[PDB]
Amino acid sequence: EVQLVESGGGLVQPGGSLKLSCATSGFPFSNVWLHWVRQASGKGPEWVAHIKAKSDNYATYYAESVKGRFTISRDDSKNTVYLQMNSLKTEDTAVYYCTDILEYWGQGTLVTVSSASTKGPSVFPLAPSSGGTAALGCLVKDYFPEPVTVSWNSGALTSGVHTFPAVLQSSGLYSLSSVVTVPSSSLGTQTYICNVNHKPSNTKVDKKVE
Amino acid sequence: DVVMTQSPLSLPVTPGEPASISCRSSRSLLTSKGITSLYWYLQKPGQSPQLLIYRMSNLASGIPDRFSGSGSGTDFTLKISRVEAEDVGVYYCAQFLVYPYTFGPGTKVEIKRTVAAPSVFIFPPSDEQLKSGTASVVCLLNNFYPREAKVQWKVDNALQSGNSQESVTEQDSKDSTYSLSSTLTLSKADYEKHKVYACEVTHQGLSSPVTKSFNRGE
Amino acid sequence: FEDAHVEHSISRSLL
Ligand SMILES: [Zn+2]
Ligand SMILES: [Zn+2]
Ligand SMILES: [Zn+2]
Ligand SMILES: [Zn+2]
Repeated sequence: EVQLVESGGGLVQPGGSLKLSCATSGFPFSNVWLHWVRQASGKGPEWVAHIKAKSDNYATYYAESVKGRFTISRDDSKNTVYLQMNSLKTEDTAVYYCTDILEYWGQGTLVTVSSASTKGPSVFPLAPSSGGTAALGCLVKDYFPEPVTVSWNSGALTSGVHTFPAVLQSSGLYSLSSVVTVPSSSLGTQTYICNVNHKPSNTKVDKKVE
Repeated sequence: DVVMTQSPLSLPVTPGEPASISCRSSRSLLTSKGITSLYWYLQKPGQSPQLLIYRMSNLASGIPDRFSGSGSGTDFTLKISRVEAEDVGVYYCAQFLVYPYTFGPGTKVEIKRTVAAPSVFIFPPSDEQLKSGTASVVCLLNNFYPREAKVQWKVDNALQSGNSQESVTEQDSKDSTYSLSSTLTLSKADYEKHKVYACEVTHQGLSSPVTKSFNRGE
Repeated sequence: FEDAHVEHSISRSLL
């Protein structure tokens, strides 16, 4: 089976450096052309770089916005392609994909370029407290960088759940909320636990909502 | 360069009816060998782009033949004979001929459905957050359509300004509605001076605005 | 000038 697995993303300061890797498997590597494509939230895909094969003398090509700063490279003996990123700018913040540009794309690795420091969220309950439907949830406030994940009752509860996009507050910290609607009559017959995860800070929190 | 453009920006489609979206390149994408270097992708939230049609008119493997592509020189068209639920997302065109390879800005295809007014819920700040010096009030709009909505905060009947933020979900997979969360942010000291905290919602499904509120201290 | 991406794709390598 074909696998393309990016890694190396994370939080880095403006002007700093980062090397992304893309480990691959399941296909003959030697004559496959590969690309890096990036995507900022709310925007479309932007092609970053292209590298051909040994037969092509490993010719490389670059987007206008990254010329002179990024270097795409490949190690055919390890079936891996790389993206070296120097002199990073806030505008480089994005999810970075490796792909053949066609049917096969990795899952992406998130690169955040910013001088702000990592901070884990506090998790506060949105308490239910008259039309047969009640609502409850969790507010995940003041974290950086993205992203945060929320589940309910360890994934058993999905119907009625709404997990909203984070908002960037004027403080430069993110905040998001996750809710679920429930029949009001059963408040007390079910336990409701939101499972909040913020890997950049190693925060994993479960919060009972009453 | 070659610049790729698309229209419309958004396209609501009733399930079972056709959809047609357009793309344009700033120069011809025909190669000396008769191939047209134009590619179509569908992207769903949280997923990577999915190839649908390659080289203008060839269906990618496993893609239902409800999809088809055509083109004349610099103007291209993607068609869906009958829209199904898994078709929703952002459609992008792209050229891989002139080496600053470029993608279009995308066309968002959504499911059209009947108007649905939201149901509204309001959450006071938790005491847990209050003992930290800040207060967040949250207003929830559940399962409405269409997406346009106006949420206003009123504290002791005074319309608030500049101190709230909103976010909206993508269309629900089962009933094609949206939900929306709004957060009013206050200092603990300001929060405790006031009695009535209200969320006022305007929506096309509502003949008049709906207000949900609570009194601090229940 | 030319487009050879299908011919250098992961899909092609599998044949
Ligand atoms: Zn070759
Ligand atoms: Zn709902
Ligand atoms: Zn289908
Ligand atoms: Zn007052």
